[PDB]
Amino acid sequence: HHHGSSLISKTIKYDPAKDKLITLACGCFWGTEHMYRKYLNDRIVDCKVGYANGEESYKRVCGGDTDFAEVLQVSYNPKVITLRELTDFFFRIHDPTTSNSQGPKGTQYRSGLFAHSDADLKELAKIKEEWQPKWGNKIATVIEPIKNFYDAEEYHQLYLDKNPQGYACPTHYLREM
Amino acid sequence: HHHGSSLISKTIKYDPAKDKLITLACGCFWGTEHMYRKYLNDRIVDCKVGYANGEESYKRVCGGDTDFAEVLQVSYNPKVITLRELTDFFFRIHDPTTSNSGTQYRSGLFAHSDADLKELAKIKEEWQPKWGNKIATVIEPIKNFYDAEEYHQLYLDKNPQGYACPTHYLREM
Repeated sequence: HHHGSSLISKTIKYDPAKDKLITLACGCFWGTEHMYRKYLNDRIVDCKVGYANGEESYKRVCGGDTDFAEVLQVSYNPKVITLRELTDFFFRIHDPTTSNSQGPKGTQYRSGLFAHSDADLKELAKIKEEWQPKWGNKIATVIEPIKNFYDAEEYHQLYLDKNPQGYACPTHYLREM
Repeated sequence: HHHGSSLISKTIKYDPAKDKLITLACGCFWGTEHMYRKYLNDRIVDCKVGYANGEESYKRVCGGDTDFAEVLQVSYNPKVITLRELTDFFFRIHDPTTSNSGTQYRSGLFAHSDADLKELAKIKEEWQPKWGNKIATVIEPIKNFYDAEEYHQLYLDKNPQGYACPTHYLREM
């Protein structure tokens, strides 16, 4: 029905009457999930790992489109925790600068913020600029409106192809084998 | 005192009278930790993330030697789960072949005994046909282990921001 259901985790706890979403790319998503759960589990509604890409202004990613990034989608109540606090945390749990951006080439691990609203896109761009003096080295984080999100397990099923063992997929998951 | 104390995680629950250790590399260690805890938590004693290398890229690994791998160290009671079962699980949670594909994310098994080294080599050989005989997993005696927190304190002393370290951890800034 093109109301953006393709942008939300199928399994995440989320009520649009009171919650908001933010989708975060900063390395292997089990790492991102560990950090948010370790430090902020009692202040977020839910989070789910998966793959996402953005409206943008080579090598397939685990059988899917070349631009997919490993992400954590976070559902939160803005009266409990702000987007600013969630984003400040993002900019402290990885190296978001060009010293960690992929140039040896696995783009699925890129630093990225996928915004679920026009207003969010603007606030995130502001927060990135405010982190630049502290990071010093050029921040590489891309900020894009979200275009697709799939829960991890769902994505592995969608792009199964003829590859149940996940050859050439660097992501941990229990293969069907 | 040169008895291999360094090869064990400082924080792991481990009793040498009944438990054994295996140190596993198969991607980012938070991924490896998530897999063992999600599926095998009731069958292992404990597990801890860190960086290890073994008795055998130019890029340093979070400031340390180029051969360090991100690993999970697992402590287990062989009467509750066997080394083979842990390794069978290892070979089903990642692509251990040359199609996948820094080097700290390589597939590897770091053995804590000579007997384990021989058993692991035999398991790898038995697994070859299922992975099209292209298993790239390195099997080596473990040479060093550092808790992730301890390694960062050691090789990132002058780099609190962890520039060029791909590992997730909370930078103090």
